[PDB]
Amino acid sequence: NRLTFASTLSHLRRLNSPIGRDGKLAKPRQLHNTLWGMVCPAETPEGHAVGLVKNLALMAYISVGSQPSPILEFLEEWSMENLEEISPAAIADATKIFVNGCWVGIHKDPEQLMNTLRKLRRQMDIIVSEVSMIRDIREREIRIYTDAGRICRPLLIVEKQKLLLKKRHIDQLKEREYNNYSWQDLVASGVVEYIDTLEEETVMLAMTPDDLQEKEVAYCSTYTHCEIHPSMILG
Amino acid sequence: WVSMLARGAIGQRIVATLPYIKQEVPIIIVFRALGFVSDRDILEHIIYDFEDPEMMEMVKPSLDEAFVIQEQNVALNFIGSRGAKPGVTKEKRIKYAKEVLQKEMLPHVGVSDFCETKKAYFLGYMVHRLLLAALGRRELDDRDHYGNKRLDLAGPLLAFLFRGMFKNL
Amino acid sequence: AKNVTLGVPRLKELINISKKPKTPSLTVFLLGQSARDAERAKDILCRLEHTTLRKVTANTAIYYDPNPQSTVVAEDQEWVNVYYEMPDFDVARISPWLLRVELDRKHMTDRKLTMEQIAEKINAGFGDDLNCIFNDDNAEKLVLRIRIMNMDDDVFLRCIESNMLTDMTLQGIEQISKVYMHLPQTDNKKKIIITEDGEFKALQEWILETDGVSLMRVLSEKDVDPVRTTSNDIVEIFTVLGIEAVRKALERELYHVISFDGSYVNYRHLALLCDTMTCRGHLMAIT
Amino acid sequence: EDREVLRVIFPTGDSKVVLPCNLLRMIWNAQKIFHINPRLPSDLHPIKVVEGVKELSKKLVIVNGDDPLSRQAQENATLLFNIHLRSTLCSRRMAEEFRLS
Amino acid sequence: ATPFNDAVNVQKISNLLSDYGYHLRGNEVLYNGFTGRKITSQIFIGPTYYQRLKHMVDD
Amino acid sequence: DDEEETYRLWKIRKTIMQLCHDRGYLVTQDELDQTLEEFKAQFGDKPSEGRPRRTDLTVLVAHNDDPTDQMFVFFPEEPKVGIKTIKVYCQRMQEENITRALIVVQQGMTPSAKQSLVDMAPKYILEQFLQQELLINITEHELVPEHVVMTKEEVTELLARYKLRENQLPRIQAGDPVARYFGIKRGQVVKIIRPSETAGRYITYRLVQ
Amino acid sequence: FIKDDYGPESRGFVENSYLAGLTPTEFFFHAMGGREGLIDTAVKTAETGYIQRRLIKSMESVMVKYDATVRNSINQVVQLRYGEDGLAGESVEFQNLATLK
Amino acid sequence: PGFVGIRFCQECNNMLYPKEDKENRILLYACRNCDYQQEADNSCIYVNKITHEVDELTQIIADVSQDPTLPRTEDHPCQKCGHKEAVFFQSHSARAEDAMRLYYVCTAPHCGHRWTE
Amino acid sequence: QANQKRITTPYMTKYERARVLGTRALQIAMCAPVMVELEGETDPLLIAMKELKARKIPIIIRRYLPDGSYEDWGVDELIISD
Amino acid sequence: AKQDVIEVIEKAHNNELEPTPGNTLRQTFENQVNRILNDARDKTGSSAQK
DNA sequence: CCCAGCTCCCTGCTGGCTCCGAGTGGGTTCTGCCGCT
DNA sequence: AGCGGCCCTTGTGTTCAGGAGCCAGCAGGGAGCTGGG
Ligand SMILES: [Zn+2]
Ligand SMILES: [Zn+2]
Repeated sequence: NRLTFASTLSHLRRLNSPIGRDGKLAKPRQLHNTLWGMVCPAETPEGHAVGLVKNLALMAYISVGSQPSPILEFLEEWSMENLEEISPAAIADATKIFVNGCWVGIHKDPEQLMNTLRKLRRQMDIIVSEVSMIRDIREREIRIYTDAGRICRPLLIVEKQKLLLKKRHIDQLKEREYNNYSWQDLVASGVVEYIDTLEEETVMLAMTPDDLQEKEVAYCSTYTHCEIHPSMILG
Repeated sequence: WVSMLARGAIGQRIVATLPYIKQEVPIIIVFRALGFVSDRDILEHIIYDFEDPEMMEMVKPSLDEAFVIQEQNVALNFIGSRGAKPGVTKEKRIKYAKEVLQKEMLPHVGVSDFCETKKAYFLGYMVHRLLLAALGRRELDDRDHYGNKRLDLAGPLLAFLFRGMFKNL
Repeated sequence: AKNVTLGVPRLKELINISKKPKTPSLTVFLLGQSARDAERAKDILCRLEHTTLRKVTANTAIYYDPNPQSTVVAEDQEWVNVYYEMPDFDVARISPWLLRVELDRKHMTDRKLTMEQIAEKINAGFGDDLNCIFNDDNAEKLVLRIRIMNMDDDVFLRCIESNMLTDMTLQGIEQISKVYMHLPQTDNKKKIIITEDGEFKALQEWILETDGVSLMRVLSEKDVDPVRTTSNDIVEIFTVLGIEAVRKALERELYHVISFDGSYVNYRHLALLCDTMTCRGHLMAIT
Repeated sequence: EDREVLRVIFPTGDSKVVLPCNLLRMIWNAQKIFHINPRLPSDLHPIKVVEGVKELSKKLVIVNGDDPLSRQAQENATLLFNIHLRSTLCSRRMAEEFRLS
Repeated sequence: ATPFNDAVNVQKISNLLSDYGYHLRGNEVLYNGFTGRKITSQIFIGPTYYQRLKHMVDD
Repeated sequence: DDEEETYRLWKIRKTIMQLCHDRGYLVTQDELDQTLEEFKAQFGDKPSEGRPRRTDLTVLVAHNDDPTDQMFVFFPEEPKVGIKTIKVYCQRMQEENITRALIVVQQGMTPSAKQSLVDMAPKYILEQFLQQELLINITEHELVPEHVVMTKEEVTELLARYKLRENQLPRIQAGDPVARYFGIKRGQVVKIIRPSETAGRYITYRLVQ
Repeated sequence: FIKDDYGPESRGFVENSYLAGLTPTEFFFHAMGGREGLIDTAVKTAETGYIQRRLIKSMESVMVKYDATVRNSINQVVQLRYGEDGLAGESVEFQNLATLK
Repeated sequence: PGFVGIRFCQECNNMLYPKEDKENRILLYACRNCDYQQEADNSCIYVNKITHEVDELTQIIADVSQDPTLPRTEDHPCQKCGHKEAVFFQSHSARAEDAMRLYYVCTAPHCGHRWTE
Repeated sequence: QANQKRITTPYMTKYERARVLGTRALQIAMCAPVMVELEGETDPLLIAMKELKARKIPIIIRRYLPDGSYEDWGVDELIISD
Repeated sequence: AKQDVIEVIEKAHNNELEPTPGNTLRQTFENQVNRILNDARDKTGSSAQK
């Protein structure tokens, strides 16, 4: 559509669910809670395609894809145990580890595992930023994903109670045309993280840094991520 | 598909609608077709904690439903019989099931040989998820959850065409 | 109170008569004292709401009791010997497989049910082939011990156990899952009488709202009003009352659907539709 | 007699009914057209009210026919109206409420 | 006009508008163009970004 | 177990008397409104023991216009009535020279028996009824209007007035609960009088099929 | 929001007004209440449109004959008089029966 | 009463089915494939808890304390170690209408104590 | 059918009026004779309407009955309401 | 209203809330909450209209 | 002078067929290609 | 140069609107009849 610059951008950032406009079921057309930050809750046709034809958010980035070979090598080098080497008796207390849906093995101390994998992704290490690492806690599964099409968005990492985006960064980002300090150098510094929908379930976001301050009654007090700007949920 | 029969023989039977087969198949028959005849080894792949009798009592109907079969060859012959291509001779029936359980059933886990253990472990977890859902220990998955969806962009899209056409070339 | 289908879905099911509506329900009216007090009304509610052994059972357990004299359970040894000290049944035709069912006082008292009524229903649905006993209504746990009189016994017990818990109707009418009793605040459901002075008086009486539809059985019950009791399932109305009853019942359902949103439509239109759908003796669905 | 016929027809205290002509408004229109004084005595003989209503009910013919089958339908068709007519055009109401001439 | 910006509300905008000689609530007195008589109801007026759509009548 | 059975038998008998009275049969007022106590004293309150037995509940009424035009009402003891039982009643009706009867079954009726009720139609006009549907008089319902069986003379006047044929009037299935209640067959016309919020009273005529 | 938060703000209570401005969470939730309206408005058109057609084809030939009765194309009789009174729904209007209550 | 676990044979590792010795009148568990037999010790072969009186405290795991999305509170300390902070969540398990019950867990490491108020 | 006893309604229906004005207008449009006077009207519609109010339309309405009979009601015998 | 709901939540969390006849505990909780909020909306709406 | 096949009929279940709002304005693409006689 | 066939890759292959209400077909079971002992 070349009727206006907004239509072109929207058309180039358009989605489509092959459920069929003929369908009269309102469940797939409804605005699910998971359209937050990944899709515009407002941008959608009002005709016979409500909820099916969507539009990506401003900060939405669909994964391109990556091979799980290097991750499997790091895990094997780690204390992880393969699937054929283990005995079924050890699966009770041990935690599973999936990769692109393929059950690879199990682990014993998954806490320090994710802390390691997360540290690697935040340093642009073997694990790329587009890699999703979901650690279901109640269910001991740990699903890692490198497939393409996994819609994700960036978010500001959060320390114990403070952000990692200090003032020295904003300074370098202001002189972006001189010191060639761009978004990529910001991600490599471990300040920002690409979070996907499946990982948002295990993530505790903060709408603004004001929620990180000390209040008369602590609501969460254990934030782990923060939003750059809530307006980014719009298309 | 790994389904559970609705209540109304004695209990709820678990089956498996494998590809290239037009008839439901008990999960135990599939486990035996992969080289696991002992019910203990089978449950060890499905149930990881034998101290949970609630899950063991829920899978018992499937065990008692398929107990005449106790070898890998007979299980493969049964699977081939349930399909729409029942070979007159039991030899090719086993061959048809062997290549089906090796190529069409869970290709992402592996299509080569000697991977029967990986398929069983995954098929066991596949049943483990079904028991947890029926016992309420886990919430059902939402079809609209985009964490369970994928966006096919030009990359994964154009690749499908080039692959199909390169074959034609 | 209950979820009722309204709007186009309810308007649809009427024009295309459906044998399995989404929210079929009854409008039970009581006749006498049950219409005023709540204790007697609850008794009627329990006499309609289908109650299976699964609704009042807490946990079942099958044991292998070779001799009822010295049972495997220790807390059931007091009343078992009080029943076995005298030969009431054919002890020779006894099986060592026991089926000890444990009920709950809450669900049992909420329905004014007793192990006695349960024993007769069991001895009736299975005759003497399945001997059943029970303790008094004084113990802290409601228990009734069952045996098979003479597939294997243990397998047969689990068969009737899982089956009896589903098809054995202790009390109520099948096809009616739940029933809701309430006092109608609207005058359209109250009992409008004519006092001796000639004035209209709206009495606030209890009425029951069911999740199923069984008119032939519900109407044939004591303390139930055989004049005002109706339903929304136009199918049951035609099979029980006739074509003229479903004609009016169909008109009432359409009026309720159209008037629920405060709108209003002339009656001459609803009548023409209901008449065209009944001018041939059968429910001529608009399809 | 009509009073009981309505009780069996309308078991609920719902007098709101749909009918062709509004008598309360036509009477009001007559009051203003002829300048009726509600404080002065009326010159309307009550027998003329009764005779007029009876003659009117016969002029309203939903069914044409003198046979007993048609007369029963006509009596049943204009029933609800003839009732609302006799209750609004009553001799007493026209003397102390409307006071028409 | 960022959607979620607590630093901009309707009150602050109203106070800033009262400094330029206009009603803090945007209203303004209008005069009927046919007769010049004032309009009893102080009309609301201001700049608003409007768009023209390709759906014309000639097409 | 027992007090409820006698209650059902009484309610069924009361409904039958109301039914026979609506068809035009001579039924005394005393038995038309018979309290549960009066029934227990006249028949008993122990059907399980055999007092009263369903065979004693047999009713025999006569038409008001024709005394010899009688009607039977039988209460078989077997829940599912078979063809053998119908032959017994058909034989009994032949002895007493009666042509109408009513069979009030408990559970149901076999298919072969139903066919027997159809082949003997011109000779013996005998119908079947379920006690579960006779415990209530449907005509007393608010939705069920007042039905009236018309005579061949009244119908001829009806068709001649509106100038229409029988196939033009609305239809009512012969198997309709009301049609069975009034004992009407194909060809008969039933006049329904129902209240109307637009006209007060509406008289319609339905043809049986 | 935290897990298992049935509070008002977590389950979609818009405690702010359209003038004071909606928060991000309250805005997303408000879109759901609206999107549900668009879906219904976009889905009922087929079901409702299909009903309007079904009702017509069944009652497209029903007409008031010259003998005041309602008959269909087959000449069958559905109502001896339209609406049981032979009156049109235009001139009628609501009234009140005085001899009922 | 409690549920009953499956018993496996010692020869073919198959499930043992229940059986009665008519001669000795004793409960036995035999394999439907081989000729193995075992003398039962529980005497109960089946248990169905319709009420579903399941203690969720056994289904919960101490690792749940590492969830940042769970709410923490200092009003309910741990009874095994005395820690103040503790995470609380609902049952969220089907077949339990009274799911609003809160289940607490101690956030202290290596303790993993669980309870309910 | 006996014309002496016509059971149909004595008033002209809105549809009978419509077709009468229409058919009569066509005749006037075809330079047919006029029955009543005319001041300055040149439209067949205004001419036909005045003829109805004057009750001087030479047309007969054959009201068909369901049974098959018919009743010929002249425009002059019917009572115009609107 | 937000304080009342917090009390209702505390009651159900402490098992101090019983279900109503014909409704589940969860349905009762949601009904009470929906009532409190609906009442606040009506109360606030009236205050604005005045 | 009972009785087990044999026939007839009715229940119930499964599977197959039809239906899925009214309109309107633009656009592109395509209506063969290849093997054999 | 014109007539014949057919590309859906798994010859064996995925959903080409999928899902909600009548209707035809067949398995199943109970009643009743009837020629044998
Ligand atoms: Zn063994
Ligand atoms: Zn602790």
